Amino acid sequence: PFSGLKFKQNSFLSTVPSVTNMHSMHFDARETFLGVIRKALEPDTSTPFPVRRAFDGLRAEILPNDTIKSAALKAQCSDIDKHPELKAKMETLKEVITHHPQKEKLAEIALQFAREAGLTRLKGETDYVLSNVLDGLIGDGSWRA
Repeated sequence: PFSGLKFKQNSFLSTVPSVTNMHSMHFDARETFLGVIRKALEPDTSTPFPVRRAFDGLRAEILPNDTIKSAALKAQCSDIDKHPELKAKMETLKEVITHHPQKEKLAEIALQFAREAGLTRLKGETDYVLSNVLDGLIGDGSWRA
């Protein structure tokens, strides 16, 4: 579906929080982590225009920066079977994530968020969107156990 999709190397680096930031009482691990992944999914300029436009729309809808929108999506996904369109979009994005050229680094960052900010503390009860992103990075889903 996204033929020719390439990503901008290190596009997410400046968005990765410091361990100190992760320890802040005001730090939102889930929203921040999804924001890091959204930045990592920035298309490389060599990506054909039609593809760039469609992919930007998908990553923005599934990983909104606005927290009110993010919360609204989370609520909808609690009954994901009622939203075929969102389900299709999540599965499509998860598939793209499994082939990310810097997936290894993104998974290490996810594990850092896990250890320093409790990102994966809900284990298998982790919400739909975050679970699919984490499974995209760590295929065996072992982050749950």
